[PDB]
Amino acid sequence: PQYMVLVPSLLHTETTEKGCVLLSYLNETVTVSASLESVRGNRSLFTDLEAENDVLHCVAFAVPKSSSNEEVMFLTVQVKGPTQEFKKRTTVMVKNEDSLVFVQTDKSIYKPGQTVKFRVVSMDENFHPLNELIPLVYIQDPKGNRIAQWQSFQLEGGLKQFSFPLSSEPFQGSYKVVVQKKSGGRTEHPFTVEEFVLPKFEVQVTVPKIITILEEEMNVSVCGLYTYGKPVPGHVTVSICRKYSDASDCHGEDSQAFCEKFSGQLN
Amino acid sequence: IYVLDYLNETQQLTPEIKSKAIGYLNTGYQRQLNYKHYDGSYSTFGERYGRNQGNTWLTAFVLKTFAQARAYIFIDEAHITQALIWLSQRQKDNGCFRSSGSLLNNAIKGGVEDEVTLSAYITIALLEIPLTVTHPVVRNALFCLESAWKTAQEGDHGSHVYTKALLAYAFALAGNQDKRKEVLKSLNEEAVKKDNSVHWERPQKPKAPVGHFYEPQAPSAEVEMTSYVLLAYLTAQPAPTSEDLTSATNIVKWITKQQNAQGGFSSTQDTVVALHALSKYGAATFTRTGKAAQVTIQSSGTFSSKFQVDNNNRLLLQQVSLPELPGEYSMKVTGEGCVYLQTS
Amino acid sequence: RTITKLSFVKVDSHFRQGIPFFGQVRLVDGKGVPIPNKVIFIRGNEANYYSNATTDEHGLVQFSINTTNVMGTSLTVRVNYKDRSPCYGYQWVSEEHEEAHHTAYLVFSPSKSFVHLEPMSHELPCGHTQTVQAHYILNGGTLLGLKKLSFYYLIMAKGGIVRTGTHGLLVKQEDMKGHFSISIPVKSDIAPVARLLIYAVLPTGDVIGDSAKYDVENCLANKVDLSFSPSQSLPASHAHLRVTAAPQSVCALRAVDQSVLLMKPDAELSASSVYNLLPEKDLTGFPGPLNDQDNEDCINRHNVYINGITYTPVSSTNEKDMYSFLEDMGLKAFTNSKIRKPKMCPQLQQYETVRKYFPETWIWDLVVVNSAGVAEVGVTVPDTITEWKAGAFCLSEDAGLGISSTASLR
Amino acid sequence: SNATTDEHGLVQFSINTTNVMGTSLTVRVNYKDRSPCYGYQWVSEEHEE
Amino acid sequence: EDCINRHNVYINGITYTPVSSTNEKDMYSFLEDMGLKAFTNSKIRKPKM
Ligand SMILES: *[C@@H]1O[C@H](CO)[C@@H](O[C@@H]2O[C@H](CO)[C@@H](O[C@@H]3O[C@H](CO[C@H]4O[C@H](CO)[C@@H](O)[C@H](O)[C@@H]4O)[C@@H](O)[C@H](O)[C@@H]3O)[C@H](O)[C@H]2NC(C)=O)[C@H](O)[C@H]1NC(C)=O
Ligand SMILES: *[C@@H]1O[C@H](CO)[C@@H](O[C@@H]2O[C@H](CO)[C@@H](O[C@@H]3O[C@H](CO)[C@@H](O)[C@H](O)[C@@H]3O)[C@H](O)[C@H]2NC(C)=O)[C@H](O)[C@H]1NC(C)=O
Ligand SMILES: *[C@@H]1O[C@H](CO)[C@@H](O[C@@H]2O[C@H](CO)[C@@H](O[C@@H]3O[C@H](CO)[C@@H](O)[C@H](O)[C@@H]3O)[C@H](O)[C@H]2NC(C)=O)[C@H](O)[C@H]1NC(C)=O
Ligand SMILES: *[C@@H]1O[C@H](CO)[C@@H](O)[C@H](O)[C@H]1NC(C)=O
Ligand SMILES: *[C@@H]1O[C@H](CO)[C@@H](O)[C@H](O)[C@H]1NC(C)=O
Ligand SMILES: *[C@@H]1O[C@H](CO)[C@@H](O)[C@H](O)[C@H]1NC(C)=O
Repeated sequence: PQYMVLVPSLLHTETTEKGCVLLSYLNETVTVSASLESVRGNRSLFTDLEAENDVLHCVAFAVPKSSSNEEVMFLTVQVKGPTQEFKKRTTVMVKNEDSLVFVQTDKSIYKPGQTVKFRVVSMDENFHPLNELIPLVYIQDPKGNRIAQWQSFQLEGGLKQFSFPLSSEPFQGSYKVVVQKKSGGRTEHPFTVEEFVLPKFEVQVTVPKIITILEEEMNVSVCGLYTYGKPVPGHVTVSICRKYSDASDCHGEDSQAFCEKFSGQLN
Repeated sequence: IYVLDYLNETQQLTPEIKSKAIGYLNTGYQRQLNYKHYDGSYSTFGERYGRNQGNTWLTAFVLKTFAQARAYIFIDEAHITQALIWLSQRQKDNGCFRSSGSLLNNAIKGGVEDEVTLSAYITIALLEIPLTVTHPVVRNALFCLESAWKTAQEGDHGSHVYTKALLAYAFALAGNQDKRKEVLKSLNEEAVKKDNSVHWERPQKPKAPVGHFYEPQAPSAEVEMTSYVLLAYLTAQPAPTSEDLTSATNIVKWITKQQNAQGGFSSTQDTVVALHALSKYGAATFTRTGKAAQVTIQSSGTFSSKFQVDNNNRLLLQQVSLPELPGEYSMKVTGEGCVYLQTS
Repeated sequence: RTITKLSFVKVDSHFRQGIPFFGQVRLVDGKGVPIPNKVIFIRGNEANYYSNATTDEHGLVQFSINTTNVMGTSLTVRVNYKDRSPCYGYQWVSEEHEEAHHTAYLVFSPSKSFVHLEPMSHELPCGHTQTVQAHYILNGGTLLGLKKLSFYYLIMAKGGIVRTGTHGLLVKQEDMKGHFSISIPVKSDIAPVARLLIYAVLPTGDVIGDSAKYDVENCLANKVDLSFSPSQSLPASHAHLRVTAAPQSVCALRAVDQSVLLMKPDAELSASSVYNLLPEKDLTGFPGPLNDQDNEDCINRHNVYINGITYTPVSSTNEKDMYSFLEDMGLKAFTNSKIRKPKMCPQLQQYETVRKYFPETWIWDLVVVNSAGVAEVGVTVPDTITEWKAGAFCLSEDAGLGISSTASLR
Repeated sequence: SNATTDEHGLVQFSINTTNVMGTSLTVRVNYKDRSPCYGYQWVSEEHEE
Repeated sequence: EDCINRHNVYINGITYTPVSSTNEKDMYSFLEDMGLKAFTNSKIRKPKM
């Protein structure tokens, strides 16, 4: 009595999930049904496969979203033997496959004073487009509130683009946008909003994040340019310091075990 | 929770025992979580014992009572979710699983450790489904249940009451109408009824040798099984026959006589399931505005009797005798709410 | 705190006894400066195949062990001394080198055979394959056997299976080897962890598999990329970015600067992004609210019960059998045979720097490609001294998703 | 095995030891408890073990 | 002192028994139940690790 039905237990409703059952060494007959006949048998996904020897015929019974959370409809699987009923207990795992979505953006960081412009996507288990509506979507203001909205929008080719404004003084920082589905799949993407200056100086050290015990020569490489093409003919020093010992500054100097000064004229 | 429902169903309750029972429930729930698993599962110990695996009959009980306890007050859905799916994965290819033996007490589970009645506990406890869903896990419990039934009924002995009675109530809350009927009808043949009631018993002279004190290694599980005998009959999503109600009040006369002055019964399983059987017997027979059950006898010898039963004349025994040698006294019952009569 | 941080290059996830796996380990340290060929002492322990070697230039070196051991094989190498010898009595004291502390466990093969497979676990040419190679065996040669056995190769695709492909060849009654021809193509339509699987279609009732997997790095179904009018000075407004995809596909025109993105580069912005932005990809074996089961079998007699050469209660093991090799990919199945180990039921006795540039918008819009490729005009924003990009994207059901990942115009 | 007394009570019972190492034997006409009146502190009869 | 002491018994099979001792009878034990003593280099004294 040889038979083995490789049943993948992970689910994506009404989308491709191929399946085949194993047999070799011909017996009387085996045509097992990996069924889903219920407690009363009303609802099932009865795609029985015959079983013949030393081959495999894989079939994709793709199956629905059932009730509130994913219900398999009272699963049962009977081994189809002609003069045998060798049959006992085993189930399946269960979830509902939304049409899966995301966001891309121009930026997250934005300058108040201009507008915003943004797009959305939705696909399936597989990675091909999908034209299906939404219940709603709305740009979030950080105070537990909603600032933009286009209710029940639908895609054109699996996509859509809007362009929303932004006041020249909002609350500063991350500004969320989320889509939620008729199940409620939340897909979240911010846009940072900060009026940080354009600082009119740059200096950028290179220096060991990792200097370790036995080392011969450290070449801390330092050149930052205030506009990326305009440095000074000048001088620079830098507080390479041996540090990191929690100090009350009782010395009057900070926690340096050493502060070394390998300063040089900027070429 | 079962006595909370039982007291509320009777209608002689109080919102004070209720609210202090909210307190009971929150604290007790939380302390169940003191001993559960980090994955979702449930053992006796849990925290500070990270590496472990929960318990099967235990977790069946906890999902059951999570069902009913949510059924009274608020729970969070993730608990029933993760536990229902725990029992769902407790599933390799085919077999009817057994206890992952880690008990501290063989009596808290009144059963006799066979996967037969364990699995049947799974199918009932996972079909009784109050207001949530019971998706995958429970039907394959019915499947193994049919399997063990084939093994048993193809034989003639499974203690002759216990396993097949659990088959009865399992098929009943499943509704395998011909199949529940076959097994409970075999039980009806295998009768151990009382002089004033009905009840069932394991061999009582068991084939294997027995011990000394309370027959150890064997809870004797009468009020749990006989409840699980009682429980098959009341089940039908519109209604069973009134034969079910007759035998129910028979076996429940036996229930209440088998109770003792403290509370509950000789375990926790029997107590829970007795109280729930009784409660939903009531939930069938009890409704608020339905308190209007009118009555007559009709005997042709100008000797009959009219009666009435309500919510506030709700239970006076009417001790009444008859002059005729034969009893040819034709009943009649109209109105609302069920009644218990006992003639002899 | 530590010095000389070694590695584990291509070592066995786990192994089996009837074949020597090859250990491989590398090193990096300090300036990225493992010596070419500084010697080590390769700790053969309990198999006792101590066989010193040294690195290559990469850190790498290959090395194996002998075969004849219980599951409890402990394996490692050291490169420098062992214990904390110098100036070490203060409790404000520690000094370490890295431990090559590898372990594993052993097939439970009362099936007595298995397959031993080799990796892809590194960078990858896509739209390709290679002659896949493992090592087969057979036991007692074959006890009675057959003329042939089927070896049809399962591949756990997207939490299930997608492809179809078969193998199998003769059985010689009483002689074994370890060679097997197979190959599978790398396309798409796949959870991007490549979970191969293969076994003997056995008549006596057992299966041989494991977590024996590969990689699926960034490669695509639908392709698209670009071509533009050149980097030019101030007034070069009339320009192009000709981009090319499937015949019928809505696609994007996000022609952009890239400095304010050099501040925050493409962190969640990639094809590996759109891969792993999927949910619930491969929830495998025993997920969160998921567990093992009490197989009704039990090895219970009323005492400790080990035969052979020892008094031992049933020797509490912790190793790897085949029911868990059904778990380690993600699928269920059904099987009458003996695949799981004999664990019993217990008895009665025993139980940041902020680097921003000017913000104004340059290009953002959508067109649809044709059978010949649209040549959309990028239009210049002068007074902008920088390197540029077009973070486009295209999509259609006749071709599937696609993306122009990388391009540059200064 | 079930057996009985010869005139001496001898029983030539033989158990095939196709089993394992650490045994724990047993011989009774009764069970693993002082069948009448065991846990009373005031009853003082026993079946020989 | 004659000892075959592996780190563990090396039972590659059903289980990984570590160094797993026993109490089986010996002929050392036949002779000391008997009582007397003897001299050989054969295999009598079990190979206790
Ligand atoms: C990895 O471990 C292996 C096993 O230990 C090493 O294999 C050894 O390789 C050597 C060289 O091929 C073999 O030849 C031996 O060499 C030693 C060297 O001794 C030297 O010093 C003595 C001092 O008296 C001097 O007399 C010799 O002439 C040498 O200059 C000889 O002592 C041996 O007699 C023999 O010729 C060994 O057979 C082999 N095993 C041994 C003994 O280690 C292998 O070298 C290691 N990997 C490396 C780093 O090569
Ligand atoms: C247990 O306690 C509850 C206390 O609420 C008892 O009363 C039950 O309360 C519910 C509240 O919804 C009643 O539902 C009713 O439905 C009708 C028709 O929609 C509506 O007009 C009423 O305003 C009310 O919402 C329910 O009838 C009532 N009895 C039940 C639930 O059977 C309850 O009697 C006690 N018994 C139990 C449930 O154990
Ligand atoms: C550990 O690895 C070695 C290989 O380095 C394995 O030894 C090999 O074992 C096979 C099978 O016994 C040898 O083949 C035959 O050996 C006999 C010895 O008398 C010879 O007469 C035959 O003509 C044939 O060669 C093989 O020679 C041997 N390796 C060598 C020296 O080439 C060994 O099996 C591995 N682990 C263990 C201990 O099993
Ligand atoms: C094949 O398997 C079936 C089902 O268990 C069994 O009844 C039969 O004896 C086996 N042998 C043949 C050749 O039918
Ligand atoms: C199964 O349940 C559905 C629920 O709508 C019902 O319509 C149907 O009649 C039931 N069974 C059948 C197919 O009769
Ligand atoms: C144990 O099994 C053997 C098998 O040949 C049998 O002969 C013997 O009677 C059995 N037990 C004994 C020793 O009586």
